[PDB]
Amino acid sequence: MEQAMRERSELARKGIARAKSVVALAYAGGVLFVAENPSRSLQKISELYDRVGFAAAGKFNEFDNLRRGGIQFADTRGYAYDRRDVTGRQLANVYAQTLGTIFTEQAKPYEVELCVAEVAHYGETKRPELYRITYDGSIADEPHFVVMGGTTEPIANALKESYAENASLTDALRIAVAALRAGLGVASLEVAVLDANRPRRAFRRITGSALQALLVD
Amino acid sequence: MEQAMRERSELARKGIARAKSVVALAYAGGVLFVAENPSRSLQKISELYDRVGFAAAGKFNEFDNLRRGGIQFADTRGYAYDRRDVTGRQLANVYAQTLGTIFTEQAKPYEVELCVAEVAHYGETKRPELYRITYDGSIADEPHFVVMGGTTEPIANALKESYAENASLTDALRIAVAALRAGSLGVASLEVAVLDANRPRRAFRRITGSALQAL
Amino acid sequence: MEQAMRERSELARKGIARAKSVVALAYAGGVLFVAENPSRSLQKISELYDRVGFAAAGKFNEFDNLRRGGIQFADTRGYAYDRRDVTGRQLANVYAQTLGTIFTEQAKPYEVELCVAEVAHYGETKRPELYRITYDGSIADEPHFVVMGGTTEPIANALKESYAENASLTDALRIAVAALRAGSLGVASLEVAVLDANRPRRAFRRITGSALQALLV
Amino acid sequence: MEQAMRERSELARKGIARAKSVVALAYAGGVLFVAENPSRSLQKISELYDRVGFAAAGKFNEFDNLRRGGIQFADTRGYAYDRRDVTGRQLANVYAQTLGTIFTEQAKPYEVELCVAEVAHYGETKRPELYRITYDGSIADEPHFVVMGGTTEPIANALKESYAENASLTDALRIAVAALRALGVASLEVAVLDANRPRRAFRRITGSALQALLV
Amino acid sequence: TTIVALKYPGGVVMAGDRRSTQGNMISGRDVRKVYITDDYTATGIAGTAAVAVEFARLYAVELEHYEKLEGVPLTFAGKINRLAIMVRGNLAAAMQGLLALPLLAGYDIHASDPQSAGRIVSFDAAGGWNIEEEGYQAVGSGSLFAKSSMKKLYSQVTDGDSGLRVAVEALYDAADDDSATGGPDLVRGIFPTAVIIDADGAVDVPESRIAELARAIIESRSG
Amino acid sequence: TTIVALKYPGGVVMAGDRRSTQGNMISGRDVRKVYITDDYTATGIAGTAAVAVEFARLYAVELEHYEKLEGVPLTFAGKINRLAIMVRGNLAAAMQGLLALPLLAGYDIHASDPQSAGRIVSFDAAGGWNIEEEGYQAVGSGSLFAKSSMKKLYSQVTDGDSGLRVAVEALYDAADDDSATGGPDLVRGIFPTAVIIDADGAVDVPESRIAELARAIIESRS
Amino acid sequence: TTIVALKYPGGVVMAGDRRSTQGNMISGRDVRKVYITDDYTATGIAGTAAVAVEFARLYAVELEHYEKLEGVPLTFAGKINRLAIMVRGNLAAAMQGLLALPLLAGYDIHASDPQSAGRIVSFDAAGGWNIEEEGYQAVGSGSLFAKSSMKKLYSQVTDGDSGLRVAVEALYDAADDDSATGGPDLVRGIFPTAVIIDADGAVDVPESRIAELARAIIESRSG
Amino acid sequence: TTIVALKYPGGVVMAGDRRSTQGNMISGRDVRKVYITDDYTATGIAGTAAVAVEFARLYAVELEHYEKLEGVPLTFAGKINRLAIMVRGNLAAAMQGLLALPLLAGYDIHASDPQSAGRIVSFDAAGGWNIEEEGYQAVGSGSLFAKSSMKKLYSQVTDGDSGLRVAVEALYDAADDDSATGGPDLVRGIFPTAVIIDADGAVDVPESRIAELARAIIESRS
Ligand SMILES: Cc1cc(C(=O)N[C@@H](CC(=O)N2CCC[C@@H]2c2ccccc2)C(=O)N[C@@H](C)C(=O)NCc2ccc(F)cc2F)no1
Ligand SMILES: Cc1cc(C(=O)N[C@@H](CC(=O)N2CCC[C@@H]2c2ccccc2)C(=O)N[C@@H](C)C(=O)NCc2ccc(F)cc2F)no1
Ligand SMILES: Cc1cc(C(=O)N[C@@H](CC(=O)N2CCC[C@@H]2c2ccccc2)C(=O)N[C@@H](C)C(=O)NCc2ccc(F)cc2F)no1
Ligand SMILES: Cc1cc(C(=O)N[C@@H](CC(=O)N2CCC[C@@H]2c2ccccc2)C(=O)N[C@@H](C)C(=O)NCc2ccc(F)cc2F)no1
Repeated sequence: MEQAMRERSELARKGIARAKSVVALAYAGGVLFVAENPSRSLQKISELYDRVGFAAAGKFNEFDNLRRGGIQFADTRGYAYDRRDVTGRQLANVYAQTLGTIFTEQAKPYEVELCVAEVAHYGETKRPELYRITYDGSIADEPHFVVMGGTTEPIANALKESYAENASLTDALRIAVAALRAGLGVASLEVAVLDANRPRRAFRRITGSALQALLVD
Repeated sequence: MEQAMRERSELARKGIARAKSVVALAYAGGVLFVAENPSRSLQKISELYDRVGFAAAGKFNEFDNLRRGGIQFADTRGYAYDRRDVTGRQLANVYAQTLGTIFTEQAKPYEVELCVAEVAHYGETKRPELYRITYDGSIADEPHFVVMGGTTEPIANALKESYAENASLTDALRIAVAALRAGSLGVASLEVAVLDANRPRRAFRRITGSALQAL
Repeated sequence: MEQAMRERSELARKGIARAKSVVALAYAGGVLFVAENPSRSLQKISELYDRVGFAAAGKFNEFDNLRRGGIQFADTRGYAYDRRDVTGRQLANVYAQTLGTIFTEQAKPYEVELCVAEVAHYGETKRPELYRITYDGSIADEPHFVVMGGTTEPIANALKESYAENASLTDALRIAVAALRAGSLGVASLEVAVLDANRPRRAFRRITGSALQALLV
Repeated sequence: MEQAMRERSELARKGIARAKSVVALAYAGGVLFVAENPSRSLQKISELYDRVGFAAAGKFNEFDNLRRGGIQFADTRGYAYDRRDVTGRQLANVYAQTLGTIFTEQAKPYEVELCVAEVAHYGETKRPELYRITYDGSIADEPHFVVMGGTTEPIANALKESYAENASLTDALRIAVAALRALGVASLEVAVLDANRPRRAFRRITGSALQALLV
Repeated sequence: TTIVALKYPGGVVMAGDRRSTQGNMISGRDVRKVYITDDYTATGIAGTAAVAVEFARLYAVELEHYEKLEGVPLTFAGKINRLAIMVRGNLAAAMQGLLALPLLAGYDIHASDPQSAGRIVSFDAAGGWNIEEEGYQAVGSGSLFAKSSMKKLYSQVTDGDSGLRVAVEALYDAADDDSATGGPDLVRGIFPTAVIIDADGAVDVPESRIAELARAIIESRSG
Repeated sequence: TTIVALKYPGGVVMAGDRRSTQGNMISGRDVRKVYITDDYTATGIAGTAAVAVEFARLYAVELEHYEKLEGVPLTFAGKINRLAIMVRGNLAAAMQGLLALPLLAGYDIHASDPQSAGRIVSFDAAGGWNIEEEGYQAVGSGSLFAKSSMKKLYSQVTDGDSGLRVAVEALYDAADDDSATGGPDLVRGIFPTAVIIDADGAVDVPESRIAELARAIIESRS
Repeated sequence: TTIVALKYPGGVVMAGDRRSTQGNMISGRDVRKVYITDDYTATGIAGTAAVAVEFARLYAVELEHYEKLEGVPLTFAGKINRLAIMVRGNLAAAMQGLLALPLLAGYDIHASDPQSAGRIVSFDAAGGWNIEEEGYQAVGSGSLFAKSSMKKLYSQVTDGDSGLRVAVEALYDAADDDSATGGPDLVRGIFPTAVIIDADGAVDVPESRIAELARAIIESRSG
Repeated sequence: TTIVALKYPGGVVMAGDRRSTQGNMISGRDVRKVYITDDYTATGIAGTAAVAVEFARLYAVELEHYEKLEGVPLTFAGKINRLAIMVRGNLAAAMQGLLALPLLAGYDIHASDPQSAGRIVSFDAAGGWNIEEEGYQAVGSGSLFAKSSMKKLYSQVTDGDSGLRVAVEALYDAADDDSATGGPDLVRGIFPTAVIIDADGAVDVPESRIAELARAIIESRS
């Protein structure tokens, strides 16, 4: 019993330590996802629902399995009831239950760390919501930022001192690359936002020339 | 066999001891739930049925599963029979059965401790009922209060001293937060709710923000 | 295999010995169930059928499962045939089989000890019947009393030199409370029920509150 | 747990190291698959879809089961939607998922390494795509070449030193056999994803033509 | 068949005739159609005999089963729902000729006002249920006649005796205008059955009392 | 077919005819329709022969099965309930033309008054059962003739012998008015079968006695 | 049956008649066809009584189930969808004669301004649903008469009270032209039931106010 | 119902009426039958309302679903295929009277010629699908009238605005000859709904523009 469970906890823990880092923080325009990612085609930051976005660190196939499952949940519940009934709190809760089941019952625990984030619906005043769900089903909401993967103390520290509420888009990005360096160009990053000012689908990737401008321009 | 049950028992006991504390106690207006909770949206206290409420300590996802199962049970029984046939005793019983089966058969026992409370129906004279269910399905009947999670003994002693029957809401809340303090401090770190026997139908109601601060 | 069964037997024995005690004895008016129980609403004695009663010692959820299963069996048999075809011997037998299976097959044996009792149908003259079923399915036919749970030597002895056939209700209750208090009492900490052979149909009748106090003095 | 998983990992790694080597290179006309294979009729390189090719190293029956499951996936997806909705990135995704499940749950992990490659549709302009999926479901995007099976480091370095973008068919084939030697028609299996074909890009280069390009 | 039920101050009465038919042929003269289903409820069924007997037996067993499993008896509303579900489950069979419709009388020990604690609930083939508020109800091929009789006689019900009398008389009119409802058989001494329920429970009314009531009604109509 | 049963002081008697038809054609002259299903009960069935036989057989096996499993026999109520459940089980087949209705006669060793321990239960196609209070009963295509015969003859019943005679005469009137019921065959020596049940159990009435009663009835009507 | 619902500035009102029939036979005089299905919504059903009551009960249970499970109530659109799915699910029984059509009236606590937060949604046997933007709707055997009545009376709706008056008069016209909808019963003191919903939630209208309005309508039609 | 869709230089337009019926009885006056099913496609359904709404909502969910699972949207061919699969799946219910037919208007971002990137696809109850090459199309109880009207009016389409006008006029002729298609309601101020799709995406045509066009048609025909 105990040795099996802490064996799983160790395997997962170390696996997530080995992998690249992911930052998410709330800014005046919504939520910002910035992850260290060289791939041109494999993505760690994703849209879940209209105003809900998803980020993960760890083993790709496993947090992509979880990502797909989240999209299944969100679209299913959106259809069975209404779109507005799908909430980031719901998705974080279902991720908690699911990773608890995986961790205690799957052949090998998932080496993943998830963040579910929700921004306000168009025209409404609602502070963003950020949820962290770890490999064992533990779940915590945090008000400002979330870090995952790799060595989290240096990045969480850099932000702990450098984070300012309602930062600009370029200020947020700059402090995100800054904090992540403590753990970098366009070819090494994956960047996206939940933009609270988009009418319907808040998720928007920042890539290529546009991202280049956003970094220094 | 016996060593496996000792290992499961210990994993559960340590799990529960490592978590924030929850208190539930009967007062003049019904039942009061007071739990340490630094979150803004994830809840340890809940409504189960018209007059029946729920509080839990331990690993969130596990007592949230159990919470959802209890609400499923309650709504199903109320539908198949009549609302007033749904009783706190029933739900505590079914939690005893469920946690027994989990503890002995689940891949990992549930690191949770549960409390089921019931107040009288509107206009009836009935002493509140407080049941506690532990990780191995053991069930206890308590007439005054229930303490769960973390280091429960100091809190239980502080309550054994400061508690009195039919206290006011304010007295009960302050006594409860005192007991919680003697075991480890304001609105942003507290979840508070009541089973309010003076409500006409749904007794469960939360006390948050401005209303909570003023107590 | 042998050592495993020995471990299950030990677990069951220690569990039952940690629990509070229950006595059931025949008296001039039927059968008497007295069990040490502080709770207001959690019950160790129960009706099974018209003239058949039940009492258990050990872990609550387990002997409650068994109690429910017994009510299921009795009601099904009575419906499939006739009410008078349900006997206490039948339910004792099915409890013996059920606890044999439980003891050898489940993840953990049940830490329970059962008593099934039967009184005569109204107007008929038949000595009460007492059966004991132990955690492993063994079944004893006892003629005067059954003791279960905790340390049964003190209580079984006090009853062995204080029990007489056809005592009164109050006499049998005094005998019972004394024998129980030996191997370890009032209304606030006692559960008392009777199989009253003088009742027309349902013979199970609890003794609670003012009535119990009135029978204790 | 970590011991069982690292014994699985070890069995896979050793099993792959004992097998012949394969190389996939992006060149001016598309993608080039060159593998050491002595057999007359046992293929390690295969077509998957219109513009998507497959190459594998390790135990035959296992990467043939994977080849078949991939063909199944591609044809099913193309029929349920449209042919052009099938892409190399998603065949690689599903290969990663499948090899993860196999690695953690099957009796024995598969001793395989996969490369999925995609060239541009006819007349379109898109740099080829190369994906590597290892025995544990790990997936890697590569812009120039992938090396699979056996002792890879000599081949990888040989390529890092001899690889030129937009190389021709003959030149790229040449540096491919070169890296492999760090080998003639009777012991080589070569095919190309030919971006210049109207629909089905996969074309094998056997016998007369094969040695024809080996001068 | 005719089953009648009605409220009186502090209680409720239910009664039913004794007839059994197979088309026009009389196949039964002493059938029991009103059943004490629990200490505070009686059920009376019309329709196919086999289905009615099974309904009463099954229903009583269900109520007691719950009482023993959960330590407390169902709320009256729960009893109603249970019977409704049992009837609804029999709908296909009922459409194919096995129709049975119950009538429910009870005394609700959890009612607010003890004087109006009586309860009468009617049912239809689909599981519909309706708590009657106008004080009386009937079911069966003679139900309309008994309901009009009782419509004229109900103001005479002021205690248990008058209620029981009105019930028996309604059954008398039922048999008077419905050949499928048996009347009092004075040659064989077979009279309707009746159950009465108050705060002390539900009890069978002795046949001799029904007999006196019947002789009184007869003498009253003859002169 | 006609099956009769009636109570006499301290016991019950059941008797049945011997005919089997396929439409108008006579397919059987010595069929036995009254079976001793246990030491204190006999069952007589009317209807499709195959279903009647299966009923009697399976029913007796069920009663004995219970008795051996539980060390004690079913109460008479239980026996009724099992028979009725068996009849209900056959209702679909019965609606497709395989109809069979039983008639149950027994002595209840658990009855209060041993003089009224006789029991006669009838059944319908849906599994309805009714315990008979008025002393006699019948089943089958001649059951109305026989029941109306026993309405007039029943007062003559003071003991088992008179009960047997009344039963045989009932069957005789039945075959008199119903072509699907067989009367005494004096040419072949085939007569109705009969079982008597009292506190000593259920036993087959010997053919000689029924033959005598039959002949008496015959010559009495000339 | 006739159920009506209409929007008034600040909320919505629903009203239902009390009659129950079996062919031409009046089987019920006190039925309650309008249920408070949650704090801000009422549901009124026409059709087979058992199916309608089942619908109200199960729909209320479903809403509250979601609410307790997720900590927050469904959006009004979600409520619509669940009800529609229920109807669509009963379509087959509906074609076998067990037909029930609901009418939904609610208050959307998430609407922009609270004076127009009222919602009236109608349904058909196939599960189709329609948010009525013309202020009023009715369902049942008397819904045509009630709708053509409100078409003329709706300009008089200026608050909750006038809304209730127009609802009761629509029901009165329905009972005037449809024998399956029951009018006010002044002898027995039985009147339609009504719910009113505003920002403070859903509330049952007290019988006495309905009776007042009814008598005013009657004494107006008569002179 | 009538739904129309026509191609203009660089885009497509779709429009539908607002009428709901239960036989002869008008049960709806403001039904929205044209839905923006994704950033580059709109679907308009005729038939049973419950089915039509189900189709629009579910189909939209399915397209966006694929997009989020796969990081890229379906090819237009894939969208056609999914809609046809849905329609075929409803074929039995349609046989039982739950019939609903879609019309699809799209702009293919992957087409070569940006001027001829407009797409119009009609469907039948079996799930058959057909890409219209001749410029316009319609579906519903008035589709024949609208199509014959567009046959004569199509040569006037030279930009988005003239195409919108032609669409509204086709709906006007449909309403003119078909009582199940609703015309402009000047009393209530309710007009057909319209969606317009070009390279910048699909957007709702504001009601005011359709009101103006309808009034121009009305005045013209007076
Ligand atoms: C199918 C099918 C239906 C029938 C059928 O109509 N069967 C008759 C009943 C009948 O002939 N027999 C003869 C033997 C046992 C059975 C009986 C059971 C119980 C009591 C008295 C007799 C019936 O169902 N008749 C109906 C019309 C009837 O009279 N019903 C009155 C009634 C109401 C409630 C109740 F509990 C019992 C009743 F008999 N037969 O096959
Ligand atoms: C379908 C179908 C119906 C029949 C059918 O009507 N089959 C006849 C019976 C018949 O022709 N044969 C010939 C060979 C065996 C069988 C038989 C069985 C037992 C005894 C004597 C003969 C019947 O069932 N007739 C009915 C009307 C009948 O006579 N029933 C009397 C009866 C009652 C109880 C009993 F136990 C046996 C009986 F024969 N056959 O297939
Ligand atoms: C099949 C089938 C149909 C019927 C049938 O006609 N069943 C009738 C109802 C009926 O006679 N009874 C008598 C006792 C219980 C039941 C009742 C239930 C509730 C309330 C009052 C009575 C019906 O459904 N009639 C329809 C035409 C009707 O009147 N419907 C009005 C109505 C609407 C909504 C609602 F909630 C309750 C209602 F009664 N029975 O079997
Ligand atoms: C079975 C069955 C069929 C019908 C039926 O004919 N149901 C009608 C619709 C109807 O009366 N009601 C009233 C309450 C909700 C529902 C509605 C839904 C949506 C909009 C307005 C109303 C229909 O389907 N009529 C058809 C002939 C129709 O008008 N179809 C036009 C239409 C097309 C596409 C679309 F999305 C919506 C539409 F209304 N009812 O049960």
